[PDB]
Amino acid sequence: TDMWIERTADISWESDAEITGSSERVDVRLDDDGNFQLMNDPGA
Amino acid sequence: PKEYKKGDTTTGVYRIMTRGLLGSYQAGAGVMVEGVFHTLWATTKGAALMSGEGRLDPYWGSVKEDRLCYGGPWQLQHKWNGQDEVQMIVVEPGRNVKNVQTKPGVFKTPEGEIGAVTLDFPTGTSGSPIVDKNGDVIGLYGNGVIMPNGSYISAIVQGERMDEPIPAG
Repeated sequence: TDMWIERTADISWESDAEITGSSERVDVRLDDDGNFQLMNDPGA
Repeated sequence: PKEYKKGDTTTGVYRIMTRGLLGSYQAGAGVMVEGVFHTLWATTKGAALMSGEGRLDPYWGSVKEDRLCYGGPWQLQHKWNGQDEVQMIVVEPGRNVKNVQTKPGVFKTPEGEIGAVTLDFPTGTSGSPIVDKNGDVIGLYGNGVIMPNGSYISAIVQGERMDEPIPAG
């Protein structure tokens, strides 16, 4: 269509944001070998 | 040509992308809860959305309240309690997602009253969810309005949960 959506984060309160005011999220997916994909990244 | 089916509705936070003349860009953000995608009316103005192997079509919206949802009725039910700080799950175009903590203010509506945040992010961030200490979505990041000093505040966009008739296939 004209537009589409891409999952970029989980929904959560983050402890580390509470402490410093701002925290980058750590939402990771792992392939078969244990390699990380960073969901939160705008280029993922 | 199998776009006769409901697309992926995994719970989470999403970027809303679209095609321009020269490539793709982020039009907004939204939140998927209970198999329903929630965003501001202004981000898509009702356009259908591809998600995974299927489609999401607009289900209900209010232009006046700047609310729009796909795949079912408005599911978000929690509201800012008026005291606690909140966290915005900031989905800024071209940036990694971050949580930002902030104290909302109550600001003077003619038609009642509304919570607003002083956080100022680009309009492509609009529709990013705002959560309370339980991770419950208390609203969406609205489009900013200008203050006397030239700074911007943004409404916490939220309304009542709406009912769905019992599903059958």
